[PDB]
Amino acid sequence: NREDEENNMNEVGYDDIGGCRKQMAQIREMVELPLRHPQLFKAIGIKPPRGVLMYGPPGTGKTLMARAVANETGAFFFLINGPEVMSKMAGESESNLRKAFEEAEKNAPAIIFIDEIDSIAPKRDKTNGEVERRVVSQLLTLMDGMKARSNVVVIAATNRPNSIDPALRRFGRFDREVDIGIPDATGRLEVLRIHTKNMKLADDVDLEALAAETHGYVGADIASLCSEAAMQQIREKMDLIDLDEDEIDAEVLDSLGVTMDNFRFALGNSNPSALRETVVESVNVTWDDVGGLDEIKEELKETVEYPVLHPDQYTKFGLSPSKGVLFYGPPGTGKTLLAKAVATEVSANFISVKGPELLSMWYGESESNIRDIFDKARAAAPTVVFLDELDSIAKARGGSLGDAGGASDRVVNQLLTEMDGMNAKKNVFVIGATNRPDQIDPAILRPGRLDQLIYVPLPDENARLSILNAQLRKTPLEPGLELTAIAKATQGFSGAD
Amino acid sequence: GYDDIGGCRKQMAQIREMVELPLRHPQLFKAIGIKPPRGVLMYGPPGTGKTLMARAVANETGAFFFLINGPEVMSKMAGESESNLRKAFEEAEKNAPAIIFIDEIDSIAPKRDKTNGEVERRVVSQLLTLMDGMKARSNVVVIAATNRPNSIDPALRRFGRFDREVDIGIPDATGRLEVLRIHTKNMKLADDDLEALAAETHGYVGADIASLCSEAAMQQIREKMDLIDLDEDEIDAEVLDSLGVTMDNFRFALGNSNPSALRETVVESVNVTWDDVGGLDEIKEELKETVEYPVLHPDQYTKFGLSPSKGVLFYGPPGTGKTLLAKAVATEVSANFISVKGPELLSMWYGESESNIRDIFDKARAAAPTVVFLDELDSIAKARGGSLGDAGGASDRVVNQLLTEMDGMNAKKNVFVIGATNRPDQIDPAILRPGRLDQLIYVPLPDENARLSILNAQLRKTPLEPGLELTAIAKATQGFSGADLLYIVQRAAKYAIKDSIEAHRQHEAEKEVEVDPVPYITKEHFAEAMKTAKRSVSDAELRRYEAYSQQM
Amino acid sequence: NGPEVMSKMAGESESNLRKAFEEAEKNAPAIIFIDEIDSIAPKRDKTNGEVERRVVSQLLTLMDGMKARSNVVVIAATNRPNSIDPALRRFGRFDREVDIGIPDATGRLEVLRIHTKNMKLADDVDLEALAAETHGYVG
Amino acid sequence: NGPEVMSKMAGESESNLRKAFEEAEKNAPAIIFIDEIDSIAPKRDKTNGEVERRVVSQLLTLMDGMKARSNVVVIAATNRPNSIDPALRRFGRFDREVDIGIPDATGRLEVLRIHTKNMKLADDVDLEALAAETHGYVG
Amino acid sequence: LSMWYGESESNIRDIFDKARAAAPTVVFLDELDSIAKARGGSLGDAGGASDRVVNQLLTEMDGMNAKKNVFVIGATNRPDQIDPAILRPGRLDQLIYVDENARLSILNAQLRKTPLEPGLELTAIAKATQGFSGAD
Amino acid sequence: AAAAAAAAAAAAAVAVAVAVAA
Ligand SMILES: [Mg+2]
Ligand SMILES: [Mg+2]
Ligand SMILES: [Mg+2]
Repeated sequence: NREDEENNMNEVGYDDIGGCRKQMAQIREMVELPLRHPQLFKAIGIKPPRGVLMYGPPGTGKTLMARAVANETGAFFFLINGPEVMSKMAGESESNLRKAFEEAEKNAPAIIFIDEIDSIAPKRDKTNGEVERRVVSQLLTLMDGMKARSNVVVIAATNRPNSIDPALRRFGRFDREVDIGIPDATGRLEVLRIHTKNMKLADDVDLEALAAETHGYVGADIASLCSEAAMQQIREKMDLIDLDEDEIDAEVLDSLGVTMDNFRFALGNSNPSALRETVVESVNVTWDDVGGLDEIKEELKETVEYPVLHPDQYTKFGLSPSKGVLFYGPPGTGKTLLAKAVATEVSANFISVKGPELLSMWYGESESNIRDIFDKARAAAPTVVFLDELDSIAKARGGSLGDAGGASDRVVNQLLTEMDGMNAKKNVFVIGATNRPDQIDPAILRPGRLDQLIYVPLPDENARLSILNAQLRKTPLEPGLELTAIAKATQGFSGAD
Repeated sequence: GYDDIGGCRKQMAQIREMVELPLRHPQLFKAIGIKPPRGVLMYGPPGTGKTLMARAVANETGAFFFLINGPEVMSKMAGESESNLRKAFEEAEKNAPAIIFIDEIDSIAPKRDKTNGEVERRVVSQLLTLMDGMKARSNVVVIAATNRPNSIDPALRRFGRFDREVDIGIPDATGRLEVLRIHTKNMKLADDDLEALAAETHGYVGADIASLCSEAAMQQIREKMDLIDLDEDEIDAEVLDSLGVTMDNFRFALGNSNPSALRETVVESVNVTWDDVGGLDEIKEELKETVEYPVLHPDQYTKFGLSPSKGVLFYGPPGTGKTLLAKAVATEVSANFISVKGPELLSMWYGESESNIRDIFDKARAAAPTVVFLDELDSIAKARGGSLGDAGGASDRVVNQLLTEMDGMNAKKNVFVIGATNRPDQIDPAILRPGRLDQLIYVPLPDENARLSILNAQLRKTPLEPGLELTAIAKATQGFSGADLLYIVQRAAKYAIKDSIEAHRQHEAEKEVEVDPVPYITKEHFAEAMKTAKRSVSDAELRRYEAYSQQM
Repeated sequence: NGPEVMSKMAGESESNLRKAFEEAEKNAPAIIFIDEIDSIAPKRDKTNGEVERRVVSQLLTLMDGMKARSNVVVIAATNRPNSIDPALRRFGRFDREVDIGIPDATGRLEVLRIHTKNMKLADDVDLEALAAETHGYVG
Repeated sequence: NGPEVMSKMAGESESNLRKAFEEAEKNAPAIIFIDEIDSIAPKRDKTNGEVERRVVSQLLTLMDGMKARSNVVVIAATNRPNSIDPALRRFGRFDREVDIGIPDATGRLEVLRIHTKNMKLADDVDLEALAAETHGYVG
Repeated sequence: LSMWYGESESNIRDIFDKARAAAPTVVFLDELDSIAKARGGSLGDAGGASDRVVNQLLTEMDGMNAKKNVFVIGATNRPDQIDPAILRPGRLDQLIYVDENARLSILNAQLRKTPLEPGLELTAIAKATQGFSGAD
Repeated sequence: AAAAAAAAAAAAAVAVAVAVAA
């Protein structure tokens, strides 16, 4: 009884896939048109493509897409996991794959899907073992040779297409390479509508704000957020109800209503899986916690929030925005605290990196790490990246006569090319904080890398008063105390003092 | 068929003679007194059509044919792979004077230097013996197909096993047009010039042309059903008979295609135009003709009698648009383009870095003509001699690899290296010399008229006030750079956006109680943008660059 | 156990993983604990061997894929998460990573009560001073 | 011994440790001695070879895990304790770090008396002066 | 400068073995300074490559008797940075110091297979260019 | 019957040093 009902809802249709409309439609044509209107391909004269490579970051629904197409198409479907083919017996893995292909051809026109090809296409040149190289040769032979393919299409999934043998990335073997990247805000809206239509939500549900405030979640990340929110709501209601292991009344089962408090709390306790490795717990700093710097605070707030909240106006004038900024002044003036505040209130992602943290004793991993970090930053944009004490990592190249092994010069060159090169430069903002601006290379301070040179002078009496109010905002104080005397008496002190 | 293959007329004739003469009239070979060989190799890049030509030779030749492939010979049962190959040869002899074709020999040729298994060594030795055992009167030829020539067992190269090889290289542009035509007869051709398509197609080889054709056909099909609104019910015959792939389809396919060799090293499609690069008119012209002559008039170079220069170095202070010139060239060159950044090539594993340099230059030579842009060449060209022990000589090895691979660019395949450095003082004196990297273009600070041109080129898309005068700005800004002007314009735009958002929130409050109050930028916006405008030019750096230029 | 699966035979480790998962699903609604993942997730990028990346691909397929999980829950333990492949740290594979850090004085008091319940203590001993004076003990 | 368990062949050193521990726990209550752990404890962060991490993880699992030990005791020997993974220097794996430094002059006398009991010397020579002259000579 | 560690001396050893095998021969060592660079100034090195190369060159040139009649030819731009241990007597003692007529001959030899204009004289280029060279 | 086997022995790395002059 339930088996038939379960099967119907079990299949995830094409409607389940969301946010990838263009790529999903393109692959649907490639898979359906030769299996729905083959006649046009006989009339025009040419044959259709019979090879596709799906690539992109993980959790992007590529396996979900494979399940969806398998459920939608009525044609035969063959499933092969990547490492599954090999066996201990000599010369049997290729025999097993050949048997699989022969069975696929024998039964009907079919779609083969090979998952995680990156384990199976090691480029056959850098490996030292021959078993992999002969498996690659066998795959290449089946993709190219007498009767290379007979009314059967092969779909592959990969996470690192650049580690693949170039012959496999050729027309005739894999004709089309689809790049399923991060979904847009609208794409995340459709994904949310997909994931929020099944369970029951309270009337307060408004998905547009959630889609707006999410910045880097892709697919499963969003799903995770939804799950977390629901579980938090269950924890809100599994506490008030007793243990009651025997059974739970309908009144608690009913009127659940995942509130917006659940959604906001779950978004505050979540982060995209990409940044899961780099993020750390962040202390809390209110804007009122930062005394003084009113004009600087407003300038930075507007310069960060405008591209993220008002992109239509930028396209109206058709000009790109400013990205970088560099604060400089005496230490302890409140620069790092201001950076912490920006991390705490601003909605955009925050990547906190220490200055000499990334340097390595090995050869080349400094620039490789810089590239990895910058790839992460541009992947999950909008992002805020804080470079503390640029004079530790950035110097004038070649100034130090004593050889450093060229590491510092190469690092500075990597920074220069990343801040100004063949970059997309969409939504990455570099924030610098150094108290000795003479040691930084003159190229970094150039506009287009760091256009805003902001000096943080010493506070005045009214700014010292503002700071005193900010730091005395919690501790109880004397009603008869007036801080005007403290301001009148402090002249050269700093906020830290 | 035999005529189906094309683009390699010399090689097809060579192989056709080689396969036919010992098979049509072997008696004349005996009369002349020459023993024909038994093994023949073809080697080339992937997708060249080697398998296609081998299949056509198997078809056009009436003699019996047999196909063998590397990865299907070895088997689980001990010693049964060697017996399989042996019985394959016995049947090849017993049936008729046939022709046997072994595909992907590289799988059965691990060079015997990295080969460690005993079964693989045994199979290699068995095949070597069988090949050597092929007497003169065998009257059966074996055809080997290797994708890479370096990973070959040198024992197979000995006389009596494989003496005749053919490097089937990328076809000529005219040959590429011929192959395109071969693809272009079966399909329904629109009324309209494949010669132009081949003259503009540079790196594509064989199957890539087929990919282009298929993509164009798909685009044509894509426009048809959406306009026709064809559904799953049935197809409309009026649509079927009204099918012709037009020129726009080929434009779309070329814009969505890249050579299979460069499929890994594809580049982000960032769009620049020759009017975006304000100023530098003489620089822009000289670069464009220098790139256009070797790629369009090779005969003219022969008539001149002096081969063209290969290397070039753009140098100057930052924010002078050097990378912008690189982007513009990458956008409008009508040739392949590979951008390379300095530190990217380096690798901790010993040797890997030079291996990366070698393979990248291998692709550069493969997709000839190409334009390899090395941004920040200083990171590689660090001057040495007193470094002693630090990096580990690995940097010296990288510099040596680059030097040996930069002077080894023959007249053929015409690969241009674009350099871009901010501080040329640190470059190795070797590389800057002629013969390996000769041309040195200097990007001075823009002139006031050039400054006006740059300013007008940056506000091309920005709606502007009618009564906006930029001559005053030029008269004021004298030592600025293009990046500085970009910063000024962005500050003005941000001020305008702030005013627009203020007006919009005021209007929203009014609603709670034209769309754009500032459809363009205002003079007050420029006034405030220049209140916070500064020059990043370092006068000392200016003096150093002037002194270096005088030294040049 | 973590390195318990690796073998000299080519592919047998992944065969062992397949056998483990199939038995786990064939037997009952189970809970599968995989210990010390730091040795079976070298990011697939810094490593140079072939068998480990193949094992990583097998594991990634097991955690997510066609009918990836049904009445099977996977828990993992590791001492360093930063040296782990990001593809394993996503929802569907490893939804949530729980941290277990340094307990405070009260936490130290419960741990002391746990560890001081079975021996014969003197009457003059107290655990409050011990839990206070103990600072960096991991339990 | 330390370096004799290492195997460049994939997944065989771990098997050697498995067989060693299984035999150790099979026979009787046993004392185990692992000489020169510094060759098998590179701290898992500096070295780039995955085999060292794998053997360290296997050792940690054998020394700590579900039903880890039964009536057996393990002792280690090293010259460079500071170059050891901290997870190996934990209670439950190796709790007592005993030091063995240069013996005193009395120690030299005792060692000499041990050495000179089976041989035959002359009466005139005493070992107290001989022990005093031997200042830093150890073992 | 062989990439293989230690082979940087085996390269010079088997170069001089190939020289002594095909006697007589001429070993034209171009840009001697890059090879010798002297010793002592930079005590350290990437495995002492410099010092090992200079010692290999000295011990594979001083072992040349009247037999095998090899002949080493050197050329340089900077004679300051050559090692005095290699400019010593008994190893390499000759010092050849190296105009308008040579410039005219170089211009006439470079323009051999060139369709030149008949109304053109190269003596003006020879007289105007004084301290130039054949490459430029 | 025969069988295959996988093997991964080692590789070669390069370090970077810092020097002090006078
Ligand atoms: Mg998946
Ligand atoms: Mg601070
Ligand atoms: Mg083929």
